[PDB]
Amino acid sequence: EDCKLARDGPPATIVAIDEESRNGTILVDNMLIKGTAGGPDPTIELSLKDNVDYWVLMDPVKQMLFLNSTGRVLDRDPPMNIHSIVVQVQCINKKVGTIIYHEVRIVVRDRNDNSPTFKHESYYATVNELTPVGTTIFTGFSGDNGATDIDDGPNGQIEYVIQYNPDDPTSNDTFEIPLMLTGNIVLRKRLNYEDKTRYFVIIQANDRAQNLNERRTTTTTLTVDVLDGDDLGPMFLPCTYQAAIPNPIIVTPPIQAIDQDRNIQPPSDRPGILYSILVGTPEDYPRFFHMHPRTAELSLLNRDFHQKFDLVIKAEQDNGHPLPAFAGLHIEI
Amino acid sequence: EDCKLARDGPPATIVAIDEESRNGTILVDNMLIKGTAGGPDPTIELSLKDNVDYWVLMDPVKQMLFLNSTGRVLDRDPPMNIHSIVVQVQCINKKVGTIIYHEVRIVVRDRNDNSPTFKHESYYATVNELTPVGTTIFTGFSGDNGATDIDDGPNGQIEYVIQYNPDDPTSNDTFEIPLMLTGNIVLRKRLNYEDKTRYFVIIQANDRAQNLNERRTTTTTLTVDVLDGDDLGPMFLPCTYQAAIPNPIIVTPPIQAIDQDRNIQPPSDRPGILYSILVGTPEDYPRFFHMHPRTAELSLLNRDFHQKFDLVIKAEQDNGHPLPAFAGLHIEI
Ligand SMILES: [Ca+2]
Ligand SMILES: [Ca+2]
Ligand SMILES: [Ca+2]
Ligand SMILES: [Ca+2]
Ligand SMILES: [Ca+2]
Ligand SMILES: [Ca+2]
Ligand SMILES: [Ca+2]
Ligand SMILES: [Ca+2]
Ligand SMILES: [Ca+2]
Ligand SMILES: [Ca+2]
Repeated sequence: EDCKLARDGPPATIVAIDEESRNGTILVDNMLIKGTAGGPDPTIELSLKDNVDYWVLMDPVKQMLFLNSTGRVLDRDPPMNIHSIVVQVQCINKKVGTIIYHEVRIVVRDRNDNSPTFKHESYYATVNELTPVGTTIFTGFSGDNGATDIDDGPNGQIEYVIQYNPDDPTSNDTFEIPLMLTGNIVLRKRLNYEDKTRYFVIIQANDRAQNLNERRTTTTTLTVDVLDGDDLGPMFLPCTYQAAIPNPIIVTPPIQAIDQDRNIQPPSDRPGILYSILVGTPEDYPRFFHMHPRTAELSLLNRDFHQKFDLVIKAEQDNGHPLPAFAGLHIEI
Repeated sequence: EDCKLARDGPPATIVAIDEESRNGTILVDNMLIKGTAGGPDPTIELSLKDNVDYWVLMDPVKQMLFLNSTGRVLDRDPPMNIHSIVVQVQCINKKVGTIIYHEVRIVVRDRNDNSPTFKHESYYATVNELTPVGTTIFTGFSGDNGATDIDDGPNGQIEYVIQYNPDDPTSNDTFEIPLMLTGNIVLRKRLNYEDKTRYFVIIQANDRAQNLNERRTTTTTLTVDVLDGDDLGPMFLPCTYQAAIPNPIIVTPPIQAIDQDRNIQPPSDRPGILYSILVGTPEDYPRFFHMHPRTAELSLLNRDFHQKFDLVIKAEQDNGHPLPAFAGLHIEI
């Protein structure tokens, strides 16, 4: 009869304990095994079996199991991955000679003992100033190239969240993370490179433990650089061109324009200027004037018929963004 | 012989004088008419003819003509439009009886005695914050609904030019007039309504007289109001929804979103919010949950099969600008 379970219920003893419990922690009150080990005339014999690196010790009389973790650590996490522990409690019957193995399964439960950690020390993005609000401009926290958390379940999920930068109070306002779980940054305000070209964006990763009081965090700075877009065309220099006649025709000062965006990258994209005449009076002006369209050099083609010509000059960009600039030119005879 | 011209040259005397000359101004030195009026025995008789409101007086002996403008003004401009003056100098010959008319044409020359003037005391425009740089946003100086100048030729043309506002040093920088002659204003920087909603733009009109020292000007304030565009979608309130089960299902707090742009005009354009569930676990969640797409009301459709459902909720705009917002919802059993 003895050496079989005294309790009702199923024939494994299943129990659970928080990971990171310390030496001596009870694991089973009372196995509750019909019979009595020890005393003067013991009726059963108990011992442990498949107890590797003796994580369990036993008190055969009270039939009670303790953890045995001195010096070592009961870590459910990488790199230990101790999720359960199974051991067997071989009982021998001293009369009848019966030998049973009582299984004891011990379920270690993750705790939120680990914080998020970012793979990189800092992160970094760029964004052309023409980007519309709504645009995702950064996705570097995917690929597990962002924060990680060694813990399991929600103890191991990240929500990313922008934080106020006291050394850049504008950063806060100019970007967001609509989806906390992705941690994609999204442009929230329009930009003028001309005004401000860099943003320091603190992002705070945080795990998602149920008890909000058990929730670890990290932060990182994301440096974001604004890129000069082509939103402006040329401008003449020096910042009404004058000519005279009774060749090529000398023009004071000399017609020169330049793109107004002053830091296009790469230079490969820096466009060129095309000069034309646009309108003029007397209206027969085309009879007498061409202008070379990449250098603005006066082709000439009658004092008492025409005292003077007054023209107006276009310069525009040569990349299907004319964004054109204008300047007069007077010409006496 | 006498009473014919003594000078060579053509048979009209043409001469010119600046408008706004004052009484006594000589108009002809010497008509230079063969013969001699007055003295003891005059040989010719001179008088004026077609001299209306006697703008000319004559000295028959010296054969000299003076202006006669006392009390009145020699105004080439509207509303006087005195461009020339023609009079005839009837000479009679006292022997032979010859009668000639010497024409005298007097060409009044515009002066820059009049400044530009704006039709309105102030001007005004609006502009949605989504307008791209390059966009013409104002054209109210066409139609001669801008500045005018009563003077003629260049004395009468306008160039419009933005000026620095010390009470709005940003206005300067945010708009330009690429074409001075039109005076169209063009957006020069991107805008965030959220930051600044009004601009006071001083524009200076100026005439285009040749002598730059003779050039009159005017100024005007243009008030420009920024309009809130739809660049942002909704946001949930109060600024992770919780539910429980062993209908409709009660949600704490109750799911409510709202558009983030907070001054769309007209209200006609204020959009509506559409709620859906997006993703969920356990993944069989669709078996049990619909949500009404305009009110977010939980349709329900097993304690030991499913302990809990954890869903995530979209709210998006209903005008083909989803610009969607996200929020979790947990549900215990
Ligand atoms: Ca651990
Ligand atoms: Ca852990
Ligand atoms: Ca954790
Ligand atoms: Ca630019
Ligand atoms: Ca450009
Ligand atoms: Ca006048
Ligand atoms: Ca005048
Ligand atoms: Ca004028
Ligand atoms: Ca807006
Ligand atoms: Ca909106």
